[PDB]
Amino acid sequence: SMEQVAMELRLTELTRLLRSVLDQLQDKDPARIFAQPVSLKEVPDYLDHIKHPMDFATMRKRLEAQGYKNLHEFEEDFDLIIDNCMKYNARDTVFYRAAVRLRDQGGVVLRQARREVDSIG
Repeated sequence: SMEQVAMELRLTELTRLLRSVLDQLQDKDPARIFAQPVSLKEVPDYLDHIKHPMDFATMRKRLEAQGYKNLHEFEEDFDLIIDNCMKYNARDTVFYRAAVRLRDQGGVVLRQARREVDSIG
């Protein structure tokens, strides 16, 4: 149907905007701490601690399959990155601190993304 096509065009355009959001958030992680999944070879107990691991590469795979239906879904995954790190790692660690800085800096990007998603519909 033509309606299904219009809907697919909307999803494609959301995907475009979320790709730009993802790039901007990932620039706030210049150490690349959140770039890849935590390695279960190197942190073998990880899944005993963290039930839903997340990282920027996993988000990018989902994004490119157009697997985010709305901004809320994408924000859920970004918050997992931050929240998982702040639980597994202690306050005095470079990992925790990286997460805090990512959360604070990403807030700005996400605030305007929400306006844009609502604005363009």
